[PDB]
Parts: sequence; structure tokens; C-alpha cells
Amino acid sequence: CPLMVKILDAVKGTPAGSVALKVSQKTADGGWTQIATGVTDATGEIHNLITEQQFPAGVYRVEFDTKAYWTNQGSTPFHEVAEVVFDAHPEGHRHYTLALLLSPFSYTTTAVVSS
Amino acid sequence: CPLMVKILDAVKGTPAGSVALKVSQKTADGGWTQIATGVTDATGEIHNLITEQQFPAGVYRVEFDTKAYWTNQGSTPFHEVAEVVFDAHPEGHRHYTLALLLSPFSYTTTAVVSS
Amino acid sequence: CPLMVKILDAVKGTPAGSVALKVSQKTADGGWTQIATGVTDATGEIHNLITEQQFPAGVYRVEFDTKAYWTNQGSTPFHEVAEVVFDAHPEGHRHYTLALLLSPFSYTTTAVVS
Amino acid sequence: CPLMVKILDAVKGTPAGSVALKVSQKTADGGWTQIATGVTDATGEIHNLITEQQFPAGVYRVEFDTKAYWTNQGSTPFHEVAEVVFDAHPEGHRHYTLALLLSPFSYTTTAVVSSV
Ligand SMILES: O=C(c1ccc(O)cc1O)c1ccc(O)cc1O
Ligand SMILES: O=C(c1ccc(O)cc1O)c1ccc(O)cc1O
Repeated sequence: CPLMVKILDAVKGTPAGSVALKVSQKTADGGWTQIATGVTDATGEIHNLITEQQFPAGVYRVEFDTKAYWTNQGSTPFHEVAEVVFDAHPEGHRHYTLALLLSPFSYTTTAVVSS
Repeated sequence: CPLMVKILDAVKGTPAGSVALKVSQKTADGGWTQIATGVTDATGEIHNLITEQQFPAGVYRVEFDTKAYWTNQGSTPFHEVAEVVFDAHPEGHRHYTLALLLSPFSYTTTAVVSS
Repeated sequence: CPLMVKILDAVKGTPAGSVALKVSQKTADGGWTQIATGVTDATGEIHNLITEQQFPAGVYRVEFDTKAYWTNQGSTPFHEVAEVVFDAHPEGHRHYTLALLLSPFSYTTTAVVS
Repeated sequence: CPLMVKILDAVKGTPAGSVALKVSQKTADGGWTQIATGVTDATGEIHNLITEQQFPAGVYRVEFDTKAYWTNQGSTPFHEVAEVVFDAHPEGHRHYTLALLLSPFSYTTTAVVSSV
């Protein structure tokens, strides 16, 4: 998998399960084309989100539905969504891991880029 | 000021100065209307970024040009941009400070919301 | 004020008020000795924590009592405490701000140095 | 593996490899008794740091030598060390992962605790 995620819940100290996310690719005209959507499992990850064939070089946006994550827990969050925008160069089997630490009024997005 | 920012540089241990940002407002049709731009001073802040007349209830987007900040610093950044997206005055009018902690491959967005 | 703090609460999006902390100095022995205490006001700050005379060059440990903070909020924390250890050089009116972002199972420590 | 770590480098976007750490166990008198040391591999993890028998309920301290890490990376760090202190109830196959995100002037410590 060239694009992976790892979401953690900073209130309970567990992975963030059942977070919905969408992957969008920026096109020539500057617009965004949705190319995939998924939901984290109980470990805060998604497997088989997009193939290397679906993941050419270019700018991508990954939108995490963090508001619903907190609302379904009875907490009231600040952010509508968490969006991670980055220029990708999957070359030489270069893989990207988007880590995300969630609190109701704050989140941290970091990237682990390999090969 | 109803909308303040406070950007810090986690590499240098200083406020992030001269960071450019845009403030947008979600519209009825689901698009975005830009309402302001700004650039942080040397304390990492923008004074009088918007006024109360520009700030009715609704969803807003604050887009920080973090990639240009790290390029001018000589570092190579991951993120194309840093986006904070939130519903303003959902339960009534409030004031907002957006705290942002910047590293080349990571950032933390936090909100301080007061009456 | 050569040593300042700013503590935020990431659960409810406010400063963290009434957080107790201890400032310790490292001894030439190798251990710690407590030189001051304080408690954050409603803005997550402590004014007049220590003086420039109490804050000479040297290694310092600031120990934030985050466990008691989350207990008094009704939450279960992970950390027994939040410690920040750094080498201070207040040379040339150089001031330190320890920014601290608190969640029950996580905290971020960062420093702003003039 | 009841006590695991995961360290990342927020500047380069890689795991922080070759970080030294010391595991200490609070004693009845309040002192600390070192019980283990380790160094992260290239994934930012340490495997078989301590056994479940070495890890009874109690207060533990994990000290990460982040000053040496940043110096070797060519950056001047703020912190002398990163210290994670916590009360552990490892009853019923409860595992602790100490997650650590590092920048020269900032770090974030989080914990992931598995269920019994
Ligand atoms: O612990 C984290 C982590 C990240 C990537 C990964 O492959 C495994 C992890 O445990 C982690 C998650 C979110 C964050 O903001 C920082 C982290 O170190
Ligand atoms: O110290 C911070 C801060 C936040 C709000 C404010 O009005 C002033 C501050 O110094 C701060 C804390 C966490 C963070 O991710 C970014 C910050 O600027």
C-alpha cells in the first residue's frame, strides 16, 4: 500500500476506529477529483485504499471526518474536518504514512515517507 | 479581533514570521468565498485579520502557506499547505485563536475559543 | 519575567487554569532542588514565577502536575507528570516561554526563546 | 512485549532511529532503579525492551536521550532529555506503546494502551 494512515485518540489512548476519509487528486484545471474513500479499522488504519496505479505523482488531499468521530463519542469538537494536502512522488516504491493524533480541539498531522 | 492566529516554529523555537494565509467562508452552494488575506508579524500573529462584520455564523477555512515558509527557511516541507476548517459560532458568538505549531513534516492545529 | 508558561487544554479548547508546577535547579552534585512553585491563572499563565536573580544560567526542570489537572477535570490521565528539562542561558535578557498542550493521554511541549 | 516505543522525526519525516533510552522503576522509598536500556532501530522501535515479568504494576520512567539525537542530526535542541512518567497497570495482557514525535524545540508524547 503506497498510502497508509494511522489515527490515534489522544483522550482515550487508543487508535481511532471508524474514521471516514476521502482521497482526492488535484487535476490540471486545479480542481479536485475524488479517487477513493474509506473507514479506519479498530487499529486506526486502512488497508487497500488506493493502488500504486491509482497513485501517480501529483498533489493529493486526504480529508478525515474528525467531527463525526467526536460527535459519536458525545464530545463536541472544534474542527469540521482534518485535511492533509501534499505533493506526492511515488517513485522507487515510495510509500507515505499519514499519522494523525486527535483531540476535540486540536490535532497533529505528521508524515512518514519511505524509500 | 474575533479571529487571531499564533504560529510557532518548532525547529527554531521562535514565532513563525511572515507566514501568508487566506481566510475563506463556506457559501450556500458549498463553495468558498475569500474574505481576507494576511501575513504574520515577527510574533507569529496577524492583528485585525477580519472584523465582526465579516464573521457571521458558518464554516470558515484558514489556509496557511506553510510550504513557502519552509522553502524560504531552506528546509524541504511535506505539506503543500496547512488548512484549519471550523464552524464559527455554532452555539452562539465566540472569539477564536488559532494556534499553529510548524515543523517541516508535521504541524499541530489548536483552537482557543472564548466568549 | 525570564521564565513564562502557557498551558492549553485540548479537550475543551481553553487555557488550562489552576495547573500546579515546580521549578527545580540542577545541582553541581547532579540532582535537583526546588526553587519555586506556582499555579496557572485562568489564562494558563503564571506571572512572577521567578526573578532574573533566581534564574541564572544552568539546567532546569519544570514539573507540571498534569495528573491532578485531569483528575480535577473528571478525566483519567496517562502521565504521572509532565517534565520539561532544558539548559537555560538567560544571557542578554533572553526569555523562555514553555508552551504546553494538554490531553489526558498526550501532551506537547515546545519552547519559545527570545 | 508489554512496553514498546515508536519515535518519529518531525523534520525529516522518518522514524527516529538510534535513540537511546533508559527504563526506570520507582521504588518503595521513592527513588528510581534502572531496569533496562535500549536503542531504537531504523523503524523507531525497540523490540524485547523488557519482559512481562520485569514489568509489574507501578510507576515507570522512560528517559529518551533526544539531545544526543538532535546533536548528531546537526540541529541544536531545546530539551536536555524527553521524560515519560506513568503509572502502569499491566494486568491481563495490557500493553503500553509510548509514541514520541520529535522536533528540535518541541516533542509530543502520546500513549496507546491495549485492552485486557
Ligand atoms: O504513534 C504514532 C504512529 C505513527 C505512524 C505509525 O506507523 C505508527 C504510529 O504508532 C503517531 C500518530 C500520530 C501522531 O501525530 C504522532 C505519532 O507518533
Ligand atoms: O503557546 C502557544 C499559544 C497559543 C495561543 C496563544 O494565544 C498564545 C500562545 O503562546 C501554542 C501552543 C500550542 C501550539 O500548537 C501552538 C502555540 O502557538
